[PDB]
Amino acid sequence: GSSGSSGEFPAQELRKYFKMGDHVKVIAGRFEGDTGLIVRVEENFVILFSDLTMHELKVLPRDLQLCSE
Repeated sequence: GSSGSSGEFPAQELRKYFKMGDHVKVIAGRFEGDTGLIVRVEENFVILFSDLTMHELKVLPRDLQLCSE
């Protein structure tokens, strides 16, 4: 295919559970006010890739919140 945003995703699974590929924001924690995408998830915390610092932020799912959901 050519350059674009919409991809062959015939499966639209909308789940609150922060999953990889989904965007999440930071409401609390040491990064309150930061947002990014989910690159890694763990039973303890969730690692999201920041778009500002271009790094990997480690925060708990209790201080994060999805954007699309």
